[PDB]
Amino acid sequence: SWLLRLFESKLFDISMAISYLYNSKEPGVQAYIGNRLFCFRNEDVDFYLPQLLNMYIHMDEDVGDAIKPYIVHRCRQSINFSLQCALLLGAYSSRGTKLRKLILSRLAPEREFIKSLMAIGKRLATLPTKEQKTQRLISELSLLNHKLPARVWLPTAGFDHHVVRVPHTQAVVLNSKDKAPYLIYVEVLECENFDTTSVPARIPPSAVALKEPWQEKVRRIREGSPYGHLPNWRLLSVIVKCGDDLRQELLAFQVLKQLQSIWEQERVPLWIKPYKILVISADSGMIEPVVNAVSIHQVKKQSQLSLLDYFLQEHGSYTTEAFLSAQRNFVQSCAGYCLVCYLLQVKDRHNGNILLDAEGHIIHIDFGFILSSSPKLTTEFVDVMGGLDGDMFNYYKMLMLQGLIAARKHMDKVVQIVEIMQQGSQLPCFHGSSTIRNLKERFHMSMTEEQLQLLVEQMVDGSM
Amino acid sequence: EYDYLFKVVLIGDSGVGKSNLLSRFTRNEFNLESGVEFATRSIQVDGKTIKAQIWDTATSAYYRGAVGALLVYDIAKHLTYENVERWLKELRDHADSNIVIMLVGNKSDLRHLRAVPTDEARAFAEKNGLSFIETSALDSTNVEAAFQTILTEIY
Ligand SMILES: COc1ccc(-c2sc(NC(=O)C3CCCC3)nc2C)cc1S(O)(O)Nc1ccc(O)cc1
Ligand SMILES: Nc1nc2c(ncn2[C@@H]2O[C@H](COP(=O)(O)OP(=O)(O)O)[C@@H](O)[C@H]2O)c(=O)[nH]1
Repeated sequence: SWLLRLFESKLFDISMAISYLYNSKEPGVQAYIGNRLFCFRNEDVDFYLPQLLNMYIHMDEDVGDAIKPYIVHRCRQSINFSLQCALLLGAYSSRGTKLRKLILSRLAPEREFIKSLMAIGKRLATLPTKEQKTQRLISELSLLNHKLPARVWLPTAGFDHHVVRVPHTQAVVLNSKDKAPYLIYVEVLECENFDTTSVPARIPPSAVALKEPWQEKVRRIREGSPYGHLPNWRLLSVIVKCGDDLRQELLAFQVLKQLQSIWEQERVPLWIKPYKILVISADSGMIEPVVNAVSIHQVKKQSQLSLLDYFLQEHGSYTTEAFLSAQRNFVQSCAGYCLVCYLLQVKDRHNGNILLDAEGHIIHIDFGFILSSSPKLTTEFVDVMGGLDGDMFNYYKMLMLQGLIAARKHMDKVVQIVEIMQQGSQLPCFHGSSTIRNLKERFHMSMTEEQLQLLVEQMVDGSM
Repeated sequence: EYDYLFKVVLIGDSGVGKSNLLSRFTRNEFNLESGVEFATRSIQVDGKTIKAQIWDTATSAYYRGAVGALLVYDIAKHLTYENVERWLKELRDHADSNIVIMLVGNKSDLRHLRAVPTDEARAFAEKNGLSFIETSALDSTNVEAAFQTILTEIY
């Protein structure tokens, strides 16, 4: 029995546990693994929750029942976990509807808060300008603070908490589109555990909306807040889109963390920033936005400069250390996000979907049109890197190889993420029958390091 | 020489690893991956040497010469414990009235998947006056003990 020697082994982790549960038609094996789930860290299984809950819905009933017990155990433990189970189960169904209705059968205040948010963005469809949308929103959110605090929390947050106050003056509609997404700031109170503590107490000049760093907006907002004296207090930011499908976004989130862990383990100096996604339904969702970063478009627009111009002004001369650091961050983040766009086949890449942060990193956003779905290095970027024959540009091409090489060494973990999700998906990114083929094939496991180096060079050329 | 030759049966719903209980007790091997079969190993009881003949299935010739009955129910599947009444009937109809019945709760390693109460299933043993024990072929917990008692209690 080599197999049991494997499961009993230290080699057995949450990843491989799901891998066997995904293939084995052995009911004796399925039931064994469904037991080992309880023996994992609650955090580690969490990352693969979308995977597990997707196998539950769109696979043999002999697999869903093996996962069901562990789910209901955690649903019973964490109110938050219970919530995100319901959300996922509904957004990916098109089976576990019975369980979903069980989860919702406590979460009343939270679901009220979500609906209220989603409804707010709906009514902004009439007001056709960006500015008109914001004015209604700010008054629309001012109504929210009339039933706060409440047993409400932002799942996007990395800690337990209650929502005490929402500074309506600070929120802003992000575009003029029919179902535009608004960004809101939320004051919360951190705690030991949500399940244990009951809602906080209530207590009833500033309120000016500017474009500034995160550290400062946190200060002006707290000063004007009644809850601005508790050491508990902390500010959160969430993007609320009431009409965009975030499932492909979530998928790309997992893929990004996974590439990130690989490069961090393989000790490859690459830099990417995945943003916390949340799936309310197939219709809607929320994003935990990257503060202190804006699109290259909104950067080139406000200052009317070239990217290289902005860098030198904001950081310093080529010779200043603060520029070298800012340039080094641009290269690393640029190189990593190339491989991310390559391996995922990310499309619709313009300076509107690419943020720029205070340190100098770049952060791609909006991950529709990946892989199958569909309807480059500009000179501006290459200039920031010192030019085609600058040493810092070789360093950019160098990181991709090292990055891609380390990606090959762990191709197994990455592909698993996508392959499972494709199961029973009417999603656009799984249009072609063989999508996973191109995905796997894009790693080029067959290639040598030398041939791998040639492919990187050839690919950088086609980039331009 | 071996003193006596016992014949005990392994009955119950398919999937409860009674063929694995059989393997672990005699050959000491367990396989996660999956006709009528029997196998025997001898043990020393009360200063005696006994070749316990464990039978296994996947009809009356089965219960012919049956000395002790091993009712194996899965703890992770409540329906298996439910069919014990249907398995007693099969025993009541075909099995020797003298045979000693020991209720077996296998797959006890599945602690987090327990569907059958350890205390309750032990209560059904008293209502029927039969010995009870929960076992696990994957870690060999209470495996040799089950036959050690059934073969000992067969006298
Ligand atoms: C899935 O789509 C998004 C993905 C990421 C973000 C942001 S936004 C931000 N901070 C910011 O400050 C904003 C960045 C540019 C505007 C300010 N950090 C993050 C992670 C926002 C959105 S979206 O609103 O739903 N659509 C959108 C598309 C293109 C845009 O040109 C602006 C918004
Ligand atoms: N986890 C676990 N699985 C077991 C145990 N005992 C048996 N199994 C599994 O249960 C499955 C069915 O057992 P099987 O050999 O078919 O017994 P049968 O129904 O009497 O033929 C096998 O694949 C075993 O791996 C146990 O103690 N723990």
